[PDB]
Amino acid sequence: XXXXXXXXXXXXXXXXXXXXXXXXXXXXXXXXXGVLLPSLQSALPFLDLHGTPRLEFHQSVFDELRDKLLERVSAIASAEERYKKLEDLLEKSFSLVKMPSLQPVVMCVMKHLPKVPEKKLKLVMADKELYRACAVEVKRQIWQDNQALFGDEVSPLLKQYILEKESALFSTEFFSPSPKTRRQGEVVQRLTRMVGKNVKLYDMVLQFLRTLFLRTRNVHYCTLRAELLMSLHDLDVGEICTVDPCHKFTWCLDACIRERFVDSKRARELQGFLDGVKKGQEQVLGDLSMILCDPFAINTLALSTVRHLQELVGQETLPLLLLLRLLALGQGAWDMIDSQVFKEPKMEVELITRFLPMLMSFLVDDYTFNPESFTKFLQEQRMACEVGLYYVLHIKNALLRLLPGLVETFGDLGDIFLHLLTGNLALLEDFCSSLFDGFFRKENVHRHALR
Amino acid sequence: KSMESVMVKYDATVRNSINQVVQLRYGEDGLAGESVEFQNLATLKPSN
Amino acid sequence: XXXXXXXXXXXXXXXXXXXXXXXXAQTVNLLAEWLIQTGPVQVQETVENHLKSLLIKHFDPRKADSIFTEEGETPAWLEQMIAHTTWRDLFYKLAEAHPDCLMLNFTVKLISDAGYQGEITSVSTACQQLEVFSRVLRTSLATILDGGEENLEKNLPEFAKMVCHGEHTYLFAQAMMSVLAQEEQGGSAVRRIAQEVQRFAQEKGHDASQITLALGTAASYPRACQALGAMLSKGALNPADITVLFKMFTSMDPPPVELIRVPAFLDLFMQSLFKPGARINQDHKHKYIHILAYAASVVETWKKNKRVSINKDELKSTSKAVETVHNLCCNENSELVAELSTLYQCIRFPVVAMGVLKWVDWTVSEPRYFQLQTDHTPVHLALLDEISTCHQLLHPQVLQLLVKLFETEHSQLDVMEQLELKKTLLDRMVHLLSRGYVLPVVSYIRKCLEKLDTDISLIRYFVTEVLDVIAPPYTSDFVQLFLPILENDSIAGTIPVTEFIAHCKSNF
Amino acid sequence: DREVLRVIFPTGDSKVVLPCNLLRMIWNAQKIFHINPRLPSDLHPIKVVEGVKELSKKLVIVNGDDPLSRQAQENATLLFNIHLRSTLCSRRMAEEF
Amino acid sequence: QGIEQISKVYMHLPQTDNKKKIIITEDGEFKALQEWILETDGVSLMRVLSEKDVDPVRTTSNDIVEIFTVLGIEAVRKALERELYHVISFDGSYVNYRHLALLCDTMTCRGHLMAITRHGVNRQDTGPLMKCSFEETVDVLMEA
Amino acid sequence: DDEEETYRLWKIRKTIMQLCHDRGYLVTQDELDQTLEEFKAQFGDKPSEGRPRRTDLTVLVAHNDDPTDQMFVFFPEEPKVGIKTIKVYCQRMQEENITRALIVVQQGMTPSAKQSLVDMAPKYILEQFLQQELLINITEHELVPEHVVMTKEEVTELLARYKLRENQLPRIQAGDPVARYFGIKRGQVVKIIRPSETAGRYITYRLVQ
Repeated sequence: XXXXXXXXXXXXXXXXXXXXXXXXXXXXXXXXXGVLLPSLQSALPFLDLHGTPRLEFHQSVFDELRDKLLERVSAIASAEERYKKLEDLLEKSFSLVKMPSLQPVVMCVMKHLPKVPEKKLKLVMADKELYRACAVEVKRQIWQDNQALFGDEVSPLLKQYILEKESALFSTEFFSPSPKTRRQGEVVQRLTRMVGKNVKLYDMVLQFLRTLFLRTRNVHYCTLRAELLMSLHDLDVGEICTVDPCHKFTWCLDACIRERFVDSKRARELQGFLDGVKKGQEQVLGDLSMILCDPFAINTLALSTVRHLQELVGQETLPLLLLLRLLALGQGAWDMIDSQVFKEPKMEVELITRFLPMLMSFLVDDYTFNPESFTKFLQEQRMACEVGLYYVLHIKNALLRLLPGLVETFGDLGDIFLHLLTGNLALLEDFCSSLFDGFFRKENVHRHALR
Repeated sequence: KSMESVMVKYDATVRNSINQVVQLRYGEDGLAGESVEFQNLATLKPSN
Repeated sequence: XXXXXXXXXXXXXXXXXXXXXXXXAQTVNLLAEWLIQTGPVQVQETVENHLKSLLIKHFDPRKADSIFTEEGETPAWLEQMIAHTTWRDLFYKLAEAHPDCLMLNFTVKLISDAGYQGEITSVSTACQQLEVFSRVLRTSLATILDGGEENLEKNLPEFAKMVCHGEHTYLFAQAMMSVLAQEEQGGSAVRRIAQEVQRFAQEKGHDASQITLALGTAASYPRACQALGAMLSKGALNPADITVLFKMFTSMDPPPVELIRVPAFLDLFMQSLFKPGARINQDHKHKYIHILAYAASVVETWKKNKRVSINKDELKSTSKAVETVHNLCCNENSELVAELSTLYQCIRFPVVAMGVLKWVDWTVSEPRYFQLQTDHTPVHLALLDEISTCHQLLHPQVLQLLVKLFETEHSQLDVMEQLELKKTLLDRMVHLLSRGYVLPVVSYIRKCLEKLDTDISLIRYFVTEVLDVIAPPYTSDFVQLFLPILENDSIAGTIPVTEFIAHCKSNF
Repeated sequence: DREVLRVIFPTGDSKVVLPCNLLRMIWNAQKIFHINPRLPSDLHPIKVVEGVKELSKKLVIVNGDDPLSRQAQENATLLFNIHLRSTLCSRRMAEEF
Repeated sequence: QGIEQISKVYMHLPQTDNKKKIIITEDGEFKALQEWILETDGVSLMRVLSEKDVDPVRTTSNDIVEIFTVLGIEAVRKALERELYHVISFDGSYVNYRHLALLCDTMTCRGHLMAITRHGVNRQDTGPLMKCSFEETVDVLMEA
Repeated sequence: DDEEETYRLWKIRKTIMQLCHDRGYLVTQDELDQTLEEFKAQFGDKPSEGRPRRTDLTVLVAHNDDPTDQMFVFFPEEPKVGIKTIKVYCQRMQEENITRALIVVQQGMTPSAKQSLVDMAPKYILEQFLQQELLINITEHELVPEHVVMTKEEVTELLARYKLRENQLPRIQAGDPVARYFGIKRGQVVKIIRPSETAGRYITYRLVQ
């Protein structure tokens, strides 16, 4: 029910035609209601002679004058003169908020470069009350105004966490191998819901999502940050990528790790980016959160560590690629447990050398054919290398010898379900795998589905 | 003598005696040449 | 008319429904002024076009007749819809879509009575009433008299198609032409435009010989009129009628020369005599030549009712010239260059020059002609050059033949042979330009430059040949027509021309 | 399909070599079932559209539901499917045939 | 002036629409533009294609070898198709495209140009017996 | 002439931009199609002894998949390129993290330099290109159909669908002009899409050997 001048005229006509006779009054009101250059009265008896529709004519002229030149409205919206014309059109169409404003809202959305917050607050309130169709401009205004866009992003973050939990529960026959291109889902719609060339709102939303995933969230969060960074890099989001100084570089490094998982040049680039980094408060804590929250990145780093251990066992030079992998594991182990400056306490050289010698001895035994103390030390030691050791063991006589070690490590030590599923999918040994699985709700369901 | 052993295999591909594929489908459409006819496309030529 | 429905009810239910519907324009005005600010005339024009589409789209077979049952004076939708330049277009379109409508014909008569014609629409609106057709025809020949020869060449197709829509329309047009042609001044223009209308009707497949024999006072002698009517209707020269006309024209009392000077008869005589594949028998050959000499030689003095002087002194020379050229046309094989000077003295007569022009057209337009020509320039093109030199009335015919040969693709020649043939025809065009026929040739080169795919080297050669023979001063029209072909970015860079562009920049 | 054809044949040469002579088959259908061209037909154009779609589904050169197999099938029958949709369109079946 | 091993160059307007510049007009209609083309005696693609105002898209060759060395194996397959079609259909005869396509695909399946002689057919991995069935039976069997 | 030489350099740079865009490297749209006058304004229009030297025309581009994968486009000044300038280029690459380069040579290289480029090919991938070979884009020729390099998973899925081995495919030489254009090595498969007048479209697969 659009008011304004038209609504006032309708109210006046209703007040005038409120009984009291006046048959000529109704005719005067009908004649006064015919737009300009009164040849419409000349066209009237041409249409009156066969059951006169006036509603058909009015709806037809409204529909053509809207739809045919909404393209012209967009063309004049597509700099200073066009922006001023769009502002004037928005000021004219603001009075028709209760009126149907599909075209009136599209005219303001097309020239939405000037925010105009004095009417923008009322427009945002009306859009929140009436669920307006302004998608991009409405989302940008909601992100820049208050935490309504923050609440919308928190709901999508919870939905993404629930989807990740359901995917972890729904087991299948390699930790869901998918790069940034094929994983376009559940974040491409959220990325399009972002402001686009809105560095401040997108950065605030990313910071809120990272804080929610770190302080009161699992490790499932903070991979959506890498997903949205990859989507913006592939989407040609120049401003958002250029806002983060090292964020684009570490996102490219993460994409290269996800694409291949074995590259010395990528490791050198990551080491060079970490060497000349800023302080741990800004660009260091965020980089640590991006390293820790990446589950697919963590799996790629574990595969790279296994490959580097195999290469070191082949070369027989235990004691820089292994050091780079250890530094990456220490950086991406966890940083959201305690909020503080950027620190990298890691690289146990003696324990790392003891763990690598066990894998080297297992490989040498497997090569020659075609233990418990090392497993106890791994269970009573750093589990970051334990995950890599379990992944290496999961994927003739050497395998039979390492099966008791895998059973001992299974009885020693959340993330082990994915490693066990990968080992079962990659792999006489079936009975040993079933005995290891039965020696321990997602893990039991995965064991039942495997057998 | 160049191509005496080139033939359509049972997966509708065209291969020689070395079992190397020459064409993925015979004549690129997989049709025999004795049952095709000269026809005219009514859409290529006329104006918009 | 919602108020009428309200007053004709105040069942009540449908009445209240219609009332609420009517109570359910100004927003369109607000959108229009917002678009005017964002943009004026285009918005109202598009609104009127959409209104015209809505009025046209459904039907109107009898409702306007029903409102005209009360004789339909009604200036409310007549004067509002009679002079806004767009509603009359709607009425013309409606009359074209629905012919024989009384109200549509009334509106056509009303828009014609205000002198607001300008749309042809020859099917329904132009030729339905005598008044409307008379007024649109008067406007048409006023335009064709004001425009000149360029407007003649640009406007005889649609105008002659409109006046030949019916035999009654052709009869009325020829009636106006016959009445106007007897005026002491300006009757030659009326006779000319009547002749192009008559030849358009002839080439449209309709017989128009009866009209031009009856309305052109040629029915004074019924025997000669009947012979000429059979001549023009049959489309060939028969011995019986030429013997009748020859024996009548050699009598003591000569008939008027008007019926023998009909251009259709003379063109058909050109078809009969100067065709290379024609063998006229000798017993009627001299009759043919004497008929042509009488038709194009005599000097007759007329004072408002009769004649007293007819000159036959030039008849002997004209007959000798036509006989010599007809002997050359029946000679075919060289023997043409052997006595070509005599041929050029016969070309000095205009009727002989047009006969030579038609013979050159038939000799050259025949395929495998330039393939059998060894010399750089054919002799018949030089005959065209002499025709252009001796006479200026044949210049449109020369240009028509030249553009016919220039547009002809000779696939039997080498590409360089085709190029030098086009250069030779273009040299004849340059000669025609130098002999006073300037503007149509430059117009044709302008047509060849942008909307035709002719060789740019040919246009450059034309510019080089023209600028080597012309000197200042130049008129405004020639400069305005010759400057754009010299500034086309495919001519100026490769191609003195600096003096010409300096003179055009300093003067125009 | 017209744009694809004008890419495939840059010269406007419409004489191609294709398996089923569709014009002769339409003429055979007209003669067999005694089609009167002067009368309105009882053939719904939506049945023409869905029949052409199902027929194009039936003509298989490359088996398989793989994306590779589907692309090879679409490529192998591209010209014939264009000719089939052009000849057996709704407007032509309504007016000409 | 000019390019070595390009002895004589002729210029002519094409007659058939095979070499005419065919364009699609604004109303979606095919129009055959008659434009100048140059036919040479002697071949060098790579220098001529680099020349100013020479179309690097449509300029082709009769020479199969230089098309292979300049434009590649798929381009020489297409050029071999066009040359064989020309030499077959010059006299108005017609051969189905299946056979021409199969011959060109057999001659171009191995990356290089496989000549139909003893020097292209007896040099692939076709086995000793079918190689010796063609030519140099004693030499092929001696090598085997 | 000298403006002819800078026109030739602009054409070579145009072909290099098109080649690097086709190879998957990040090439901006304005660089992909810059006019001759933009080349003259940017580089100097006088390559005889003035501003646009061959050293100034060196192009560094990065891949769209990883910024670590970068590639040089070196333009030697000398017509005939020897061992020492190759060693200079290898030194320039070894002080960076860039292992791919195109060497757009004017005259043909010495055979020692060519076999040298063969020698460190597993370590540094250096591709030599003649000046004549880059004055046009061969992929824009009407005889050359569309060549698309297939990823390794695409190759495995292709060989799994038709149940054929790698050697059963038709092959393409590594010295093919299109294979050199796309910079594809042995064991890599290129898919070729060309129009057909019997089927409409045909896709064939060639394996580099």
